Amino acid sequence: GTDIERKGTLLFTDISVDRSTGQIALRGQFDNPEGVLLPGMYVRVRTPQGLNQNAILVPQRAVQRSADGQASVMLLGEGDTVEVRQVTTGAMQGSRWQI
Amino acid sequence: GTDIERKGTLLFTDISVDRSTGQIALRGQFDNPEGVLLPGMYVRVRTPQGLNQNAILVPQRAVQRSADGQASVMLLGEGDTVEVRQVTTGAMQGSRWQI
Amino acid sequence: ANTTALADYAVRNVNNEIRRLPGVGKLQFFDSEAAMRVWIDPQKLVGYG
Amino acid sequence: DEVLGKVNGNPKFLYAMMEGLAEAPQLRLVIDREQARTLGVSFEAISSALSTAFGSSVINDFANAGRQQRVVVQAEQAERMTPESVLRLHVPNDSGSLVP
Repeated sequence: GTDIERKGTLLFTDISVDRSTGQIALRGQFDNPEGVLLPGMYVRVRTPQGLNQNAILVPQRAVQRSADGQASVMLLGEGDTVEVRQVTTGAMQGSRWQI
Repeated sequence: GTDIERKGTLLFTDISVDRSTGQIALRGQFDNPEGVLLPGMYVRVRTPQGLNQNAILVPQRAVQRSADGQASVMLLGEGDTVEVRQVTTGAMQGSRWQI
Repeated sequence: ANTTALADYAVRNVNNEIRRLPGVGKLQFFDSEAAMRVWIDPQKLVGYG
Repeated sequence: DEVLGKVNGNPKFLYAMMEGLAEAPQLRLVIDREQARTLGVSFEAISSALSTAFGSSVINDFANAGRQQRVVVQAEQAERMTPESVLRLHVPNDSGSLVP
């Protein structure tokens, strides 16, 4: 609900899994010089899930989705023909899907 | 949800039945050198229910059931005569009845 | 060939027009229209209590 | 059987058959109501679990491209193909624990 962003470093990753929900806890450290971040506030932490050196990004508008959920892109085949080729959709960045 | 498979040995079989669930608890030991198996994680254990040295498996489409629920099979007797032999079905593996 | 998607298209675009036509009394559909299928795994539910 | 033997054995008819399905095997579930109640299991829980797992339960409606269509909940294909899958189901008790 606000435009307040803070950079931080990952301190700890838990080894035990929460029995009631099945998710692991992680703790990061964030500098709070202005006192803006108050204890108990609900926050959403964007954490990097790894770097792939050979990824392909295609704008979201260029990917159609059929009724089965199998997404497709249209390619310029030989002779400038439109080909509907099925692709597997990965991550979402801005307005460009990861293929 | 993963393909991670680990071999282990059954250590302990409880003699007391849980009153709330009517189930017995068992404890096995599994090697975890990489630390992949985390505490609290819900896992499925395939445990052998014994070895049947003379297990006879017949196609399910070969077993008939009468009005009393008794199972029978048609056998090719002497002189290419069809005989009716009553059988008892065990467990089901795929499309085949254990007799 | 996804008979499900084709059947959904037929229901949305074809069956209603035909049923509106004069003279048609009943349209018996030899398939089923789309729906939201939830295939639950009971063992996962057991594991999560 | 008497009629169809006198008739199917009678050459007056090309064929004579049960317009209808012949009797089929059924898997009766004997439920110890006393044992289930002692473990804190209501009959409602068993009925709801069995119905939703095998008979498929229509919960409510959802808007698919402007049309109201059912949402149907059913057990996964691999988890309902054998009679042992019936016995592998669990239901909750009064204390919140799951009983197979």
